Amino acid sequence: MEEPQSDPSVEPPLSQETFSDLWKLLPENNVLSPLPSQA
Amino acid sequence: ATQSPGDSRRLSIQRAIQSLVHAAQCRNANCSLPSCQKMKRVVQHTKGCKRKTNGGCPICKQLIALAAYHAKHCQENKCPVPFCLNIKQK
Repeated sequence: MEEPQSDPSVEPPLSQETFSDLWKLLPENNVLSPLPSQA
Repeated sequence: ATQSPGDSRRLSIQRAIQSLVHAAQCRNANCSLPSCQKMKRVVQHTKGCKRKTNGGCPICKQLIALAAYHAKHCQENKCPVPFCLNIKQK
């Protein structure tokens, strides 16, 4: 509304739109803690 | 001509899906797709945390939603996908 126009829907795709969050929003050094034959 | 960010967003999740669906289905461990290893890192981590699995992490919150769209379209309970089981099995 300031001038650029609606930004919530207009997010310049950087190719890593989702990826970005995937590995960069890790609460802490990913945990590999394997689970016992659950499946 | 419809192509737009909306399509980029759809393509964004498609790539994430390609790795999430593949990484969540190809539990090889030695996956040769850097995207997979990194996604496993994400999935393998997602469960490692119980608070995160509840949506605590934007990663889980967003992944759960992404999973929601996929688990919805997929009328079949894939099986390896944790969330699908949590939504379709429960």
